[PDB]
Amino acid sequence: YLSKIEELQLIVNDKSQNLRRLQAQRNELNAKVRL
Amino acid sequence: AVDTAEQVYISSLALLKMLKHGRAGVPMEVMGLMLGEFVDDYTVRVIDVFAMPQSGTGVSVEAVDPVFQAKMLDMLKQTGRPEMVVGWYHSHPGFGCWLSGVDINTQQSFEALSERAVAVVVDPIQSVKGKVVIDAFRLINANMMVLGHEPRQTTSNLGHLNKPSIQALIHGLNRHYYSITINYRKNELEQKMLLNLHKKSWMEGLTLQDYVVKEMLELAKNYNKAVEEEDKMTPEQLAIKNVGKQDPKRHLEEHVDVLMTSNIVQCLAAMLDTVVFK
Amino acid sequence: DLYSRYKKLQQELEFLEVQEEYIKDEQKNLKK
Amino acid sequence: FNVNDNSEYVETIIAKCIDHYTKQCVENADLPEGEKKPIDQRLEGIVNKMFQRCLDDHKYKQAIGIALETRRLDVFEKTILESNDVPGMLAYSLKLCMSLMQNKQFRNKVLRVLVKIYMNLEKPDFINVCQCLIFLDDPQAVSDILEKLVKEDNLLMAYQICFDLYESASQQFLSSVIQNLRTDQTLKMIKILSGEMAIELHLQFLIRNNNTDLMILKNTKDAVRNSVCHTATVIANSFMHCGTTSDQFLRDNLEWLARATNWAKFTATASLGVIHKGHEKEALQLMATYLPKDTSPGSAYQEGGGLYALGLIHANHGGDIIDYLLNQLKNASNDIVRHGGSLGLGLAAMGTARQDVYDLLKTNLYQDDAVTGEAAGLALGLVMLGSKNAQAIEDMVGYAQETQHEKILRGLAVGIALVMYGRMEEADALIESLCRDKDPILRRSGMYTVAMAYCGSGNNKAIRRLLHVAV
Amino acid sequence: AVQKVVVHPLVLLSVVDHFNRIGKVGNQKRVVGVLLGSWQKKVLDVSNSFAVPFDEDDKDDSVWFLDHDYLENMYGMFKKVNARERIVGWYHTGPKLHKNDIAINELMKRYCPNSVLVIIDVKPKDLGLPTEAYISVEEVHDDGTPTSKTFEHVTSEIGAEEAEEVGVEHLLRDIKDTTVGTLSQRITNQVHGLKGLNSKLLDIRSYLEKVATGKLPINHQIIYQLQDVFNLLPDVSLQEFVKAFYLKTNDQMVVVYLASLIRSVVALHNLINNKIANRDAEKKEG
Amino acid sequence: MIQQTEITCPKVNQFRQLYSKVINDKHDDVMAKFGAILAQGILDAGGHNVTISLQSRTGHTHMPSVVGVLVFTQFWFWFPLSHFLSLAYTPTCVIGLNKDLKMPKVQYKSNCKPSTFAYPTAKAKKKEKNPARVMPAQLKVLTMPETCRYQPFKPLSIGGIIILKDT
Ligand SMILES: [Zn+2]
Repeated sequence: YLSKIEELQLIVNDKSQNLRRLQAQRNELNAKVRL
Repeated sequence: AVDTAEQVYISSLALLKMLKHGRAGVPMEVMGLMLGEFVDDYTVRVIDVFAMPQSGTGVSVEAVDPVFQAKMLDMLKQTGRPEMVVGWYHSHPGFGCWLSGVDINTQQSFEALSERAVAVVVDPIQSVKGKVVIDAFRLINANMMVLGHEPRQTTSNLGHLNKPSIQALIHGLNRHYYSITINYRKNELEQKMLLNLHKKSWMEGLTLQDYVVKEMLELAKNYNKAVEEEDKMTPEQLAIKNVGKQDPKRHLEEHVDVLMTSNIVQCLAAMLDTVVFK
Repeated sequence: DLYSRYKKLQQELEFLEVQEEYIKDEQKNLKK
Repeated sequence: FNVNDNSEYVETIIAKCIDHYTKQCVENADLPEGEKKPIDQRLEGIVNKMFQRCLDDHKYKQAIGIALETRRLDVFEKTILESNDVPGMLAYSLKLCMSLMQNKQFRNKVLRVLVKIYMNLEKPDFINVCQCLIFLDDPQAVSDILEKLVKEDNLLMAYQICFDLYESASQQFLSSVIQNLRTDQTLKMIKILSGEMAIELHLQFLIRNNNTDLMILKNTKDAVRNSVCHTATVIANSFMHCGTTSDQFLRDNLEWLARATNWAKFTATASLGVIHKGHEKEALQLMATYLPKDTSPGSAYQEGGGLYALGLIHANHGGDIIDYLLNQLKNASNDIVRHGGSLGLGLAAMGTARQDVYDLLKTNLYQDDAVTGEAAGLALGLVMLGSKNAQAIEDMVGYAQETQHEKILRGLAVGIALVMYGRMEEADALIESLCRDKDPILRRSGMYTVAMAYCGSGNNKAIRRLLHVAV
Repeated sequence: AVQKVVVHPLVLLSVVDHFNRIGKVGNQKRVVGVLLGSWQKKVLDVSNSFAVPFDEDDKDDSVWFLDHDYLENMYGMFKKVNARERIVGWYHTGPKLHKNDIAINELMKRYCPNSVLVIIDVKPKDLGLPTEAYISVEEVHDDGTPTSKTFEHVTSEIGAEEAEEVGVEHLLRDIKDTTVGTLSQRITNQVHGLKGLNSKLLDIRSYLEKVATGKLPINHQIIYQLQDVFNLLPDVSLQEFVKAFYLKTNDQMVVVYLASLIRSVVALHNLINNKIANRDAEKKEG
Repeated sequence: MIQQTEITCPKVNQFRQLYSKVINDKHDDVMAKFGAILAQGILDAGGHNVTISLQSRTGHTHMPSVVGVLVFTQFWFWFPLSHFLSLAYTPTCVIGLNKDLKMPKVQYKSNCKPSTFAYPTAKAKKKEKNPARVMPAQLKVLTMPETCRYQPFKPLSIGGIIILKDT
């Protein structure tokens, strides 16, 4: 199984976390420009 | 102990009569008196910067006409309120607005008159929206040279006043002088309606008017392309050996944004035929 | 275990979508 | 269809089938008494058919897996209803569920049904009621297990769970419930529930746990300059000698203490109380020199810091400190004295429901104060911590608008922050009502208020307006 | 008238502070104070003004008082400290006029032959600009009544000055500079379509006021005439603008050309450094 | 860095000599010395005896430490928000007591080596019931005795005041 594959396709969401690391990279961008 | 961190509330008509008074007498220093209300120890407000008559020979303590004190202040008593003076203003247009010898000559008279007697210093030629040119002081006395100077019991508010350490000549005058906190406090009776004046009286004025356009076609296209060839030169020189080559500059400036605002605002102007007309 | 694994990564997933949403308002404010 | 449950096909579509069932159970889980969608008998019969696969599997964490995938006590009761259910694995199943389940709707129901199955366990359990006594916060079950003490007649019986509530419950909870528990073991609860020994043995623990230094206190004792860092010297030796009650730091000065201002006097007789953290009996007779009338201060704080130090001495364990300090604050000259007795008054008066701290404080200030009106809002918040004093929403945030000073609105702001605490879902419309206010005060206090409302939880709600007002 | 006005918001705050001077006491009707002014051209300017005590009982709307001694003494002060300034009229804070205002106006037109009033609102939410100008002159009447002395809506605007917003735009802190290209056009869309055609619906409500009422001055002088200035466009059904769609195609022509060529060059802008810096940051990450 | 030994992280003494570096100047911030000897009182608060925890181990919170920090922040005025950090201090101790007042001489053992007992194997030293202090990083290594007369019946991993029974 029930949650034993839901947890796996839920592990796949760390790829969506990588896009967030690209996002915090974007907030790190231009913060020193405005500084 | 013991002395609390003070504070100068404004009404901003103070600042308006300083910009208008010092703007009117702009090639000359002026001298005046500042009205307000003694609220408590750690705060004091200014609610009225009012006009004071000119001196021609000398900007000094003799600029205060006492029959203009009785007549002016009494006609403020038969204006809506007889409030209390909180100090005095002046100007220094000719330089970077530090405390002249007149100010120390009349400071003991002004603190013989008042408790605080806080200075108001300004150069009327600084800014159009930005600078906070007004400057405020307190001559602490030389008789307290035994005790430590400027107690200011917490010095957390004063440590956060201590951010600029502004005006190194006044810092040369740090002998018995120190600036004070001035907030630009709210006036809920006035701030929102000033936002109505400001915002609604400027967003198309009547908010109905422009909703010029066929000559910014040619002006915009020449302004764009004449920059676009020198924007597109440098990919001749784009290469490898990254540190061995040195010319990094963006070439996209004012060609995204000015063209988006340009063709989108004038294509909605092309939509004003259908938007205005049916 | 299995039960704890999506009991960490779900909360990490909600948090990540939350501040991942915040980044656009950060970079929007930077331009202003 | 249901004849086959061995294929990748069928395990995918029963993974999606009990996906549909578990969204049906989370959907039906928050419905008042009924009005539920039709849970089909196929998709709930394959649930405990897969639990029969968890019994043929024998595994307890798979079975507790599906048993919480239903989000329901039916097969969750069947897991703890299995054979040889070890209360170790069942015991950190509590650590799981307490550590995980978001709502207070049925997390406490799962909790109390596990304290039921531990009442079904052969040993008379006390970790279960030791847990739900402070999570499901029962005032009657603690008196009921006290009836198990009257029946039981041991000395370990009334000791350890009594200690876990005696330090790990609310100040209002145990002091509120103690008359339900006493209205021997009857003498023993008066011994180890009054508050007369733990702070005193910890006072022994700190006078006899002294591992400190004085060389750095020389390396800042040498400092000369007129800063407030000379009161950070007594913040230093006060902090590194909290609760020792030995006075070797007041006695090395004449002028190092005599920078007589608001903060020389107050911290001078305040760090003494920081040293006298604990110190239950010798407050008055050790501070016989330091009564509010036996000092003759600079202005108000060699006398105000004394009752402040008594508040530090009787912090959260008040004896006469409601009425001794309330009558000595009522017999004060002005508002400029009442400070540390007001903060120690509300501090010792948590859950005592003191009335005069609500009464004479708003009408003590009448418009505002300097900082003792901050002490008024904080002290009423302290007696009304997390309480929703609905008279004082009106009389505090129904008050925090017409006066004009930043101090009175700032400490009233932290006061109306302090009245609400640990809500999770009990203030947020009032919080955005504080967001739609003016700039400096109420949006700030709403940040402090939801900061107190969401303590310990990873709620995704205050982070919204938190980042919104933060950037 | 008078061409128009130039009115700084400073004198509007000089109305606001005296509204604070009367809001604490018993406000009978409204504020009436002096409007000083800088009159140079047929255009107007106001840099300053002051106020004066005033009450009025509404039984014959003729018992009402200013202090002309106070007016000319403080006017002697302000004329003394500033030779530029003189009186130009008065003001009132209650946004609707009444019958006494011609007695206020004509009673203070003895000092200067014009005395313009100012409507303001201390709580404005619906108006555009607060400032308003009249002039008390006559068109006699068509029937020629005995001196129909009439206020005339001279056009009005907020004045401006260099370095007067030094306070203001630092105070408000809320301004989003250059919202061209984002949503300012649709702010003006909602407020001009809605807030223009609702005024059109109150003018057609006044047309119904001429239907069931409105015989006072049915006004067959200016209404259909400037409404025929409106009726330069009779935009009836079948729409009759066959001579405007090749015009519309000419209008759409150059702009869609600029979008085609120029936005293709906007693609040519993004693509180069986007690819180069992209794979620099991609395969130079490790 | 409260209670924190150097053997956990080496930045302890790095920041102690950093505090000496900022504390033995004059030309730093005026109240950086205030916060620096303040930071020394924090760094040796109680004598490395007390620490902070906004949360007890049993899942219950610790509201005088929560109130300790949310109180503690606003020191621009009313400085005793700093003074109220004593309310955030916790009794890191182990108490070998059985009835209510008796002293049973209990000296059990700790599995950590003497590399971690030091404040900048066989056992740790305990007393009869001050009671003994416990390192919060050493809750997992303290072990109930096999040779003492009075040994704890209910298990002992958490600190604080705990049970005891004659064996
Ligand atoms: Zn000067």
